[PDB]
Amino acid sequence: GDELYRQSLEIISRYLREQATAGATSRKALETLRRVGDGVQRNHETAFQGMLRKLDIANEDDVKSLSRVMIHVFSDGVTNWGRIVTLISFGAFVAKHLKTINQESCIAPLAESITDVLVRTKRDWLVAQRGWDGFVEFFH
Ligand SMILES: CS(=O)(=O)NC(=O)c1[nH]c2cc(Cl)ccc2c1CCCOc1cccc2ccccc12
Ligand SMILES: CS(=O)(=O)NC(=O)c1[nH]c2cc(Cl)ccc2c1CCCOc1cccc2ccccc12
Ligand SMILES: Oc1ccccc1-c1cc(C(F)(F)C(F)F)[nH]n1
Repeated sequence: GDELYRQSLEIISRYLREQATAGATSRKALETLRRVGDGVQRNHETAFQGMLRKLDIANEDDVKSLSRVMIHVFSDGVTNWGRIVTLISFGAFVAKHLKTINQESCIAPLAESITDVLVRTKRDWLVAQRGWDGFVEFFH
């Protein structure tokens, strides 16, 4: 299979779903993402609220449009765990919004889309970092 994709989809999907409601690397990475991601979201509440209101997300077609938006984030050439975890954290903020507006059916597609953009765009950097073990190390 594709173990990095499997792990990434499991970690990101679980964190996003937890906004509405396994191997050791995945458990430790989800613990880390909860702790770090919740802090990122708290420290960005006002900023995330402002951008989200401009995105104007009401349904699955709006959520689908975010794939190309996320690909454009990585176009600045910045690759580090801070940028990656903050991208995931705004995704979680969107998932909370999808819960509020009764569009939870869009959360698993959103998590797959974040996973797809991250692993297609940054596969080779993620592998060099040893993946989610690198993530756990960075944020310890
Ligand atoms: C697919 S597109 O070309 O039609 N639209 C965008 O890429 C797009 N749409 C946005 C809507 C809002 Cl509300 C905000 C931003 C956009 C974007 C730009 C996407 C890339 O933005 C960034 C690029 C690089 C770093 C960033 C850091 C923090 C936030 C955004 C960053
Ligand atoms: C670590 S940083 O200092 O470089 N900051 C970010 O990476 C950053 N800052 C943000 C501010 C807002 Cl208001 C919203 C998002 C960010 C981010 C993360 C990179 C931009 O992410 C996105 C930007 C635009 C739309 C997105 C939709 C789904 C998931 C992420 C999206
Ligand atoms: O919360 C942490 C614990 C240990 C090491 C680093 C962090 C951390 C870094 C960031 C960030 F803001 F820089 C974000 F960009 F990742 N948030 N939390």
